[PDB]
Amino acid sequence: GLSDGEWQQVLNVWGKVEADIAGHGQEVLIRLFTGHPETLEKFDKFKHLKTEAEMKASEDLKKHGTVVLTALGGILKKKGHHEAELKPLAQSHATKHKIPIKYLEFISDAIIHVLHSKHPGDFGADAQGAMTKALELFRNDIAAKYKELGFQ
Ligand SMILES: O=N[O-]
Ligand SMILES: O=N[O-]
Repeated sequence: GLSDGEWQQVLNVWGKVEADIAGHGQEVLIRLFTGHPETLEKFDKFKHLKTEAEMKASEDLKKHGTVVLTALGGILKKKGHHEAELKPLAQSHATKHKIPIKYLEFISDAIIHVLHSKHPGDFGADAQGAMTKALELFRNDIAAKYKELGFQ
């Protein structure tokens, strides 16, 4: 688990994200897709985006970033008590979207990069550690559901 002080750091920086969830969402997915191009292949609706300029010009990419981070926000605010969210999210990501755990790691790393890039004053090393733990917790619980399913 995280401590109370770690949860508070996580949700304090998350409050900054919420000022422009859509801009954050866009930068997170651009960082993901450019850093790890295999991840883009999982999204039929984004495979036509070749260049970073195309990704940045895509309103649908921006929309999807908003949807992803808003879902992630909901999870974070449960402070680990996220069984109701995490069961169906694991089931869709394992079964419908065929998303390896490693890609969850990649997007967590993209989030940490973007939050550090935009909020260094609320995202010093300790707060970065706490966000990395919160994202590790969610990934770790999703992994158990992947294992249950035999994916793969
Ligand atoms: O669409 N999940 O990023
Ligand atoms: O990031 N506020 O310095």
